[PDB]
Order: sequence, then C-alpha cells, then structure tokens
Amino acid sequence: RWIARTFFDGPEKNYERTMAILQIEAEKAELRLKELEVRRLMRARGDGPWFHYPTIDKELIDHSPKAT
Amino acid sequence: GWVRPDLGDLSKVTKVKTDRPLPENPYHSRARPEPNPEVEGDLKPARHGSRLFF
Repeated sequence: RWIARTFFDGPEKNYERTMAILQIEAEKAELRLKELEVRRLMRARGDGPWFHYPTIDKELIDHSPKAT
Repeated sequence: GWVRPDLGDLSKVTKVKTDRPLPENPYHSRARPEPNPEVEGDLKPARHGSRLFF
C-alpha cells in the first residue's frame, strides 16, 4: 500500500491511458492507409491537386495580329 | 475625285457594318474539361506528421 503511493501509477492509469494512445494510433494508421489510397488514384488520373505536372501557359496573347 | 490625306489612316472604325455576328466559335470545337476544384477554407493540423514517428 505504501509502494502503491508515490511509486506506482495504478490500475486506473494505463487502462484509461494506452487506449488514448491507441485512439491516436488508429487515426494515424487509417489516414496513412488513406494517403496510400489517395496517391494511388491521384498519380494515375489527374483529378486532384496532388502529383500534378505543370502546364505550358494560362494566358499568353489574345490581341489582333497582322495574320492572313 | 480629288482627295489626298497628309496624315494617314490611323485605324478607322466601321459602325455601319452588320453582315454576320462576330461570336460564332471561329476555331473552337470542345469547351475543354473542367479543371481541379479549388480548395476553399483554412487548413487545420489534425494528424501532426504522418511519418514513422511523432
């Protein structure tokens, strides 16, 4: 009982805790698997703003020339 | 018949002209597919590094 105080965390700790660490771990694992799933799609088809190659130009010239 | 300009033409406008309407797609056939939708809203830190650690 003396060893339980100021030397031990207790059974309440690491049961309420660790599950909190697992809750962050579950979020870290699912989003990393989602990142592997998103990059597998975004690289194959140019749909989103990920792995997009730069284009030539947006605007260059529109004025009237001396063309035929 | 005698009329001589001592300056030039300097781009004259034809307001009386009608004939055919100007916008009628001179060369364009396809409208080109819509670009990637712009993400609106401020980014928030949620995962805080999806690397091997932290």
